Amino acid sequence: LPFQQFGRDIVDTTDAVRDPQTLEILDITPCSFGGVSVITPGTNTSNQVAVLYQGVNCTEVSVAIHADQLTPTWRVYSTGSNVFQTRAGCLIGAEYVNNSYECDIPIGAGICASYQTQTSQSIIAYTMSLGAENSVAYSN
Amino acid sequence: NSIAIPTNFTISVTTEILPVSMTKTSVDCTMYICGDSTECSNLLLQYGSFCTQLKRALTGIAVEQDKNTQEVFAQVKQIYKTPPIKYFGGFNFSQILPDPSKPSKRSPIEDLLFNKVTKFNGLTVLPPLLTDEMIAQYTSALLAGTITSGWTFGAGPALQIPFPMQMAYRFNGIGVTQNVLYENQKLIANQFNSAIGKIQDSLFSTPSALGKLQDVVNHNAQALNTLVKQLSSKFGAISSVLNDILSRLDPPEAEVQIDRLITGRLQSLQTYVTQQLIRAAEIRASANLAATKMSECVLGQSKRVDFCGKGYHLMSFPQSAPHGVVFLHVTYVPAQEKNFTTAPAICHDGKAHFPREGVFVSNGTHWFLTQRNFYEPQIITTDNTFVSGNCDVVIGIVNNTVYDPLQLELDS
Amino acid sequence: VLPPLLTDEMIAQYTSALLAGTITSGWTFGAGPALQIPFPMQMAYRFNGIGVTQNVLYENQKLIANQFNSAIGKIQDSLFSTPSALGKLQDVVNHNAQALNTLVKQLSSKFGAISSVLNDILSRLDPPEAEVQIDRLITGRLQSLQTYVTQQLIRAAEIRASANLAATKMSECVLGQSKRVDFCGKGYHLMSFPQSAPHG
Amino acid sequence: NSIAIPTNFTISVTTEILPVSMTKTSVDCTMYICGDSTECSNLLLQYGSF
Amino acid sequence: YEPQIITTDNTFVSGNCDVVIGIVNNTVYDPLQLELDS
Ligand SMILES: *[C@@H]1O[C@H](CO)[C@@H](O[C@@H]2O[C@H](CO)[C@@H](O[C@@H]3O[C@H](CO)[C@@H](O)[C@H](O)[C@@H]3O)[C@H](O)[C@H]2NC(C)=O)[C@H](O)[C@H]1NC(C)=O
Ligand SMILES: *[C@@H]1O[C@H](CO)[C@@H](O[C@@H]2O[C@H](CO)[C@@H](O[C@@H]3O[C@H](CO)[C@@H](O)[C@H](O)[C@@H]3O)[C@H](O)[C@H]2NC(C)=O)[C@H](O)[C@H]1NC(C)=O
Ligand SMILES: *[C@@H]1O[C@H](CO)[C@@H](O[C@@H]2O[C@H](CO)[C@@H](O[C@@H]3O[C@H](CO)[C@@H](O)[C@H](O)[C@@H]3O)[C@H](O)[C@H]2NC(C)=O)[C@H](O)[C@H]1NC(C)=O
Ligand SMILES: *[C@@H]1O[C@H](CO)[C@@H](O[C@@H]2O[C@H](CO)[C@@H](O[C@@H]3O[C@H](CO)[C@@H](O)[C@H](O)[C@@H]3O)[C@H](O)[C@H]2NC(C)=O)[C@H](O)[C@H]1NC(C)=O
Ligand SMILES: *[C@@H]1O[C@H](CO)[C@@H](O[C@@H]2O[C@H](CO)[C@@H](O)[C@H](O)[C@H]2NC(C)=O)[C@H](O)[C@H]1NC(C)=O
Ligand SMILES: *[C@@H]1O[C@H](CO)[C@@H](O[C@@H]2O[C@H](CO)[C@@H](O)[C@H](O)[C@H]2NC(C)=O)[C@H](O)[C@H]1NC(C)=O
Ligand SMILES: *[C@@H]1O[C@H](CO)[C@@H](O[C@@H]2O[C@H](CO)[C@@H](O)[C@H](O)[C@H]2NC(C)=O)[C@H](O)[C@H]1NC(C)=O
Ligand SMILES: *[C@@H]1O[C@H](CO)[C@@H](O[C@@H]2O[C@H](CO)[C@@H](O)[C@H](O)[C@H]2NC(C)=O)[C@H](O)[C@H]1NC(C)=O
Ligand SMILES: *[C@@H]1O[C@H](CO)[C@@H](O)[C@H](O)[C@H]1NC(C)=O
Repeated sequence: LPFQQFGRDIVDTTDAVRDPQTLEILDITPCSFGGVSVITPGTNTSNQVAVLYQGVNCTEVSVAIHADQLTPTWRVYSTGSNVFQTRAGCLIGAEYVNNSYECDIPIGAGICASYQTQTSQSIIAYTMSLGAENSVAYSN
Repeated sequence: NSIAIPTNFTISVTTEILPVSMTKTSVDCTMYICGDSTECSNLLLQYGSFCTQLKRALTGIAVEQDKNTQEVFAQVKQIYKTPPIKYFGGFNFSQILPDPSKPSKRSPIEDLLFNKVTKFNGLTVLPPLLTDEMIAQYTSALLAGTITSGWTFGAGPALQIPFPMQMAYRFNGIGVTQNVLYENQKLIANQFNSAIGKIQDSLFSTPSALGKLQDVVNHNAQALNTLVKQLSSKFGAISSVLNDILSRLDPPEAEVQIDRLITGRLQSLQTYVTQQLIRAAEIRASANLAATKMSECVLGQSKRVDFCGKGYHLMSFPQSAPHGVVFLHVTYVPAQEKNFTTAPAICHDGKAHFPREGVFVSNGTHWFLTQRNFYEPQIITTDNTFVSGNCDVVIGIVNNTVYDPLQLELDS
Repeated sequence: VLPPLLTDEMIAQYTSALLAGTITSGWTFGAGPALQIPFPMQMAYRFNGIGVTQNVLYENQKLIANQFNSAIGKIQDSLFSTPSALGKLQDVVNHNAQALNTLVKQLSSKFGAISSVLNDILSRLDPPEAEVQIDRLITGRLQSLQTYVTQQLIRAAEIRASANLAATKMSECVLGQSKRVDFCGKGYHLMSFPQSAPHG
Repeated sequence: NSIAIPTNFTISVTTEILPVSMTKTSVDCTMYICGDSTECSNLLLQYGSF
Repeated sequence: YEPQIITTDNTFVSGNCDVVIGIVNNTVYDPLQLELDS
C-alpha cells in the first residue's frame, strides 16, 4: 500500500523494502552462506582434501571465487573435472565417476566420497551402491 | 465342557506407521547470535566452547538420523527383483510393488504416502544420505525378497518358493494345516486383494492416518521458526537489532546491551539443541522399533502377540514414507465360530486317549478330533491320539470308541 | 496438577476385562473373537507350549491347581510384608514431588538481587533500577522453569519407555504365551495376569 | 553320556512392577515468574516464546 | 535336502484331487498294505 514502507516474513525478518526516493519495491534475498565440510582420506594416506560448500550452487561459488567475495581466504584449485554439483552442495575437490561402490565417506543425497587409485591416487565422488542385483528365479 | 472353534476366517491387513528419521539441521552460532557484527563476535568469544558444544550435539544428531534410516531399511545384502510375470498364486501385489511408469518408481501406496505428508539467519538443513529413490529401492528389494523367497530371504541366500506354498508354511506356523489354504486358496487371495484395496482407500480417505510423521515435520518446523522468531526479542535490551545499539550507545553501554542480547540468543540456541537431543532420542527409539519390526515382521513370521498387528501373524510388507516407514501387516483372524462340547480325553477299553495335535469335540451325537484354529472334524483314531494312563485319573474323561486301522485290517 | 483421563475404577475395569478374557478364552481373545475354553484345557495347551504333554497336566491337575493357589497366596503375603516391593512406583512419585518442591523453593532465591520479593523491589527502587533487579529475578525464575521442564521431558521419556515395555509384556504374556526367556518371569512361561497399581 | 531330567515340577508365580504414567502438571509461566506484578510481566514479554 | 519316499506315514489326506490347483499324480507307498498283499 502507498502507506507501507517495508515488508516482513512470518518470522519477522525483513524481506522487502520501499526505495525512499523511487518508491520501487525491492526484495531482499540474504547473501549466500553455508557450512564448509572437508573430506580427508586421513593424513596417514594422503594430504589431498575435498571441500564441500553446503547448500549452494557451483555457479555462485565460481562467481564468488572470480570476485574476491567469498569469506574463507583459502582456495582449492579448480580443474573443471574436480567440480561436481551435488544436492547437498558444491564439491570442488573430487572427480565424479559413474562407477558405484559401497559408501565410504558420506557427502549426502546418495553421494559418497572415497580415496582410490586412478584409472596415482585421488579423491573421487560417486553415487553409493545399495547392493548386488539378484533376480530370483520364481516360478509356479 | 464347552469350547468355541472358528469355522471360517478373515484375512486382515492392518497399517503400522513409525517415524524413522527427522530433519537434520546445522547452526552457525556466530551468524545467529552476532550476525554481521564484529563487536558482538568479540564479546561472544568470552563464552568459550559454548558454540562448539552446540555444533557437536547437532552434528551427532545429524549422523544419528542417517544411522536410523540405514538400520531400518538397509537390512538386505542384495537388491532383489520380482519376475516379469506378476502371478503370485493369485495374490495381487500391484499396489505395493514399484510402478515402473512413475519416474520415482514408487508403489501406488508409497506415492500416496509421499503425496499426503507435507534460508534463515545462520540455519541450514542437511539432506539425508539415502534419497527417497534409494529408500524405495530398499523397500522394493525387501518386497521382492519376501514375495519370491519368503522367510529364507533374511537368514542366508534367498530360495525361491511358489507363493501358495509360502503361504502354506505361514498358515502351518499359526496352527492351521496346509490343506486349509490350498482348499481355500481362491478365497484367501480374494480377501488379501480386497484388504489391500481397503488400505489404499483408508489411507486416502483419512487425513490423520499419517499424523505420526506429520507431527515430526511440524515440530521441527516449529522449532526452527521459534528459534528464528527469538531473534526479534530484546531480553531487556533497548533494541533487538545490534546496529541500533552500536549507533545509539557509547561503546561500553553498547557492550552491556550486546551481552544481554548474546545471553538471550545463546539461551535460545541451548533450548533448541536440548529439545533436538530429546527428540532425537525419541526418534531413535522409534527407529529401533521400526528396525525390529522390519526384521521380525517382514523377514520372518513373528509369534509375538500384537507385535505385527492384530490376529495371528502371517506376513508383512514395508512401504517407505517421508521420515519413516509404514508396515502392512497381513494376519489371520478367526471368524464364524461354533460352540462344541469337548472333553480332555477319550476312554475306550480302559485306556485314556489324548489328542496328539488338536481338541476333541462333539456335535451332540458323535465325537471328532479337530484342529483348534479351524473346525475340520476328523475321526478319532490311534494315529491321531496317544495313550497315557487309565480311565480313572483324568477328570471329565468321556467314553467313546477310538478306531484302530490295523485292527480293522486284521479282520481283512 | 491435572488428573488422569482414566480413573482408577476405569483401569480396574480394563484389568478385569483382560483377566476375564484370559481365564475364559485364553489367547483366542487376544487374537480376535473370544472363544470359550475349559480352563484345564487352556492349561493343557499352555503345557504343550512349554514342551510338556497334556497328560502331565491332567494326571496332576489337582497338584497344579494347589500349587497355583499357594503361589498366589504367597504373592499376597509377600506384597503385604515387604514395603519395598513397589519402590519403583513410589520413586516416580517421590521424584516428581521433589521436582515441584525444588521449583517452588527457587522462588525464594535472590539470584544476586537485593530482595527475592518483587513487591519489595518495586517499593524500594525507582523504576529504572527496579527493572534491573526484576530482570535479574526473571532470569532466575525462567531458568528454574526451563530446568524443571527439561527434567520432566527426560523423565517423560523414561516413563514412555517403561509404558512401552509394559504394553509389550501385556500383549505378549497376558494375551499370549511368550517363548522369550526371562521376558515374563523365571521358568517356562505358562500365563500371566495383570493387576492395576497407582501410576503403573 | 549323562543327562539330568526333571521328575517333578513346581508352578511358580512371580511379579513384575512397571511404571506406566507419571503425575501430569501445568505451569502458568507468567504467574510463576511475575506473580501479580504488571512491571515484571511487561519485562517478561520481552523474552519471546519461552 | 534329504529326500524321503512319499508314504502314508509322512503325509496326511484331506479332500479329493479335484480341489488343489497344483496337485500332481504320484504313487504314495503305504507300508501296511505292501506287507498285507504280499
Ligand atoms: C467363509 O467366509 C467367506 C467370506 O464371507 C465366504 O465367502 C463369501 O460368500 C458369499 C456367499 O457365497 C459371497 O457373497 C456373494 O458375492 C458375490 C460377488 O459377486 C455376489 O454377486 C453375491 O450376490 C453374494 O453377495 C461373498 O462374496 C464371499 N466372499 C469372498 C471373499 O469370496 C465363504 O463362503 C465362507 N465359507 C463358509 C464355509 O462359511
Ligand atoms: C491387480 O489389481 C489392480 C487394482 O488394484 C487391477 O487394476 C485395475 O483393473 C480394473 C479393471 O481392469 C480397472 O478398472 C477400470 O479402470 C479404468 C481406468 O480408466 C476405468 O475406465 C474402467 O471403467 C474401470 O474402472 C482399475 O482401474 C485398475 N486399477 C489399477 C490401479 O490398475 C489389476 O488388473 C489387477 N491385476 C490382476 C492380475 O488381477
Ligand atoms: C454329527 O456329524 C455326523 C457326521 O457328519 C452326522 O451324521 C452323518 O449325517 C449325514 C447326513 O447329514 C449322513 O450321510 C447320509 O448317510 C446315508 C446313509 O444311508 C446316505 O444314504 C445319505 O445319502 C447321506 O450320505 C452320515 O451317514 C451320518 N454319519 C453317521 C456316522 O451316522 C450327525 O448327524 C451329526 N450330528 C449332529 C447333531 O449334528
Ligand atoms: C512332586 O512335588 C509335590 C510337592 O511339590 C508332591 O506333593 C506333595 O507331597 C507331600 C507328600 O506326599 C505332601 O505332604 C503331605 O501333605 C499332607 C496334607 O494334608 C499332610 O497331611 C502330610 O503329612 C504331608 O505333609 C504335600 O502336601 C504335597 N504337595 C502338594 C502341593 O500336593 C508330589 O507328591 C511330588 N511328586 C513326585 C512324583 O515326586
Ligand atoms: C524526488 O523523487 C522523485 C521520485 O519520487 C524523483 O523523480 C525522478 O527522478 C529521476 C532522476 O533520474 C527521473 O529519471 C525520473 O523521471 C523522475 N520521476 C518522474 C516521474 O519524472 C526526483 O528526481 C527526486 N528529486 C530529488 C531532488 O531527489
Ligand atoms: C503360472 O500359472 C498361471 C496360470 O494359472 C500362468 O498365467 C497364465 O499365463 C497364460 C500365458 O501363458 C495367460 O494366457 C493366462 O491368462 C495366465 N493366467 C493368469 C491367471 O494370469 C503363469 O504364467 C504361470 N507362471 C509361470 C512362471 O509359468
Ligand atoms: C465307560 O465304560 C466303563 C465300562 O466299559 C464304565 O465302567 C463302569 O463304571 C460303573 C461306575 O459305577 C461301574 O459300576 C461299572 O461296574 C463299570 N463297568 C465296567 C465294565 O467296568 C464307565 O462308567 C463308563 N463311563 C461313562 C462316563 O459312561
Ligand atoms: C491323474 O489320474 C487320473 C486318473 O486316476 C486322471 O484323470 C483322468 O484323466 C484322463 C485324461 O484324458 C481323463 O480322460 C479321465 O476321464 C480322467 N479320469 C478321472 C476319474 O478324472 C488325471 O488326469 C491324472 N492327472 C494327471 C496330472 O496326470
Ligand atoms: C545452478 O544455477 C544454474 C543457473 O543457470 C541453474 O540452471 C541450475 O539448475 C542450478 N542448479 C542448482 C542445483 O540449483
